[PDB]
Amino acid sequence: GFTLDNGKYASVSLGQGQEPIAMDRLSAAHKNGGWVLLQNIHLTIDWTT
Amino acid sequence: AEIAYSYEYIGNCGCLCITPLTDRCFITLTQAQRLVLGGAPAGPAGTGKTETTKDLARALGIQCYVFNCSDQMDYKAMGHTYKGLAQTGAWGCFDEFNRIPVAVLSVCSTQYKTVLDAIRAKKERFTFEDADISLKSTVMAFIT
Amino acid sequence: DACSEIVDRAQKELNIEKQLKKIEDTWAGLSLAFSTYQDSDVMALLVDDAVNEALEADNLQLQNLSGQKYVQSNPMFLETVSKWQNNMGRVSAVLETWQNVQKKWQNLESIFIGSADIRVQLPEDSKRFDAVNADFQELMRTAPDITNVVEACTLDGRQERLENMQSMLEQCEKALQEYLETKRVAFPRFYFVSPADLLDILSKGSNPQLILRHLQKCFD
Repeated sequence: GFTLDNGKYASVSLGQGQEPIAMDRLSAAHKNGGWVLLQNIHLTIDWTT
Repeated sequence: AEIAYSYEYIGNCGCLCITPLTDRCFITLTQAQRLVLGGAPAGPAGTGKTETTKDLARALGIQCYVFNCSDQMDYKAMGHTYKGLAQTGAWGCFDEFNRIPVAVLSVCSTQYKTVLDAIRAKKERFTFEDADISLKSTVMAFIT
Repeated sequence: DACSEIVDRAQKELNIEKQLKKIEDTWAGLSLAFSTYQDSDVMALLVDDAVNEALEADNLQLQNLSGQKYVQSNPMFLETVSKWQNNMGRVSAVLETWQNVQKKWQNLESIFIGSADIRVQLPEDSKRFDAVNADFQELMRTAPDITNVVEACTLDGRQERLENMQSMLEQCEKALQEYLETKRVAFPRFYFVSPADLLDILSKGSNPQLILRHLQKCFD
């Protein structure tokens, strides 16, 4: 696929403290399908707790 | 490397134990200052780690901005060392850098990559705690 | 027969009625408190701990009542649910707006005391903050008159009251910061120097004696 449900790349990396967009993309994409990438989730602690 | 002067006072002490340690430190600082990023001249105590940087800054007319670490450099100290170094064109040399806290260091290190991703395009301003204002370009950081 | 079932209807409604009783014990009225602000010479209104915690408590109670079959099939619970929903919604909102304007007013009141030429190069902030000072001070004097949880929340129809105080407080503050950043960008020193002493030196830009101790952090 190629679109944002099949073949998606609408993917955000984890910055400093500025990704509540994470659960946002979750809430949208999981109910709608997709190929969502999240980068740099190890330097982040508490959201990843 | 070659550089001009910036008019700082000296007069109560001179060349403090200038050693090939100290010399090679200067060498690294200067050649890095061709490509200013900051340095890690790791120095223990009794070995001359950071007071040399005060004198070297005075030599280049700079009031050196040291966090002389014994229990210091909390979140706010990393938070404002940017504007602090910028006002003077100061140098951030870290007397026992291994005594700087850590969660501060993670947050301000992400902020650092923002700052220097801005700077090393060779521009006017620098982006820290999401604040981006021009400065006088003499700011370094030295891990001793 | 179904005498068992009528015993069930009675006991099932017993606890629901009794929990309605106690949520009304809470929010049919509850005393409030304050906090004395003496730069404004009048007490700021905050009892936030107990009222917030019981707010989430009775919110969950509204959820419990919402999780009844009785609440709609005997729609006397549901009116209680809706009225308390509006109760705590409005009370919480006006409380938080009250407190945000309260603090920002306390700040800009310690600040916008007429103190220097900055306030008169931008007298708009002076006049506007004095206007909201009269407004929200009228409020801050009427506020402790009523100290009761779900109607001390209503003094002035305070929604847009606290709104214009919010907007014009922040307008004053943002004009101040625009002036400060202009002074900084025109002159890269003071970029370190803290905004308090920065405004002190801006006032003293015709009096170096206060600046004397700051000149060290001003310069190399």
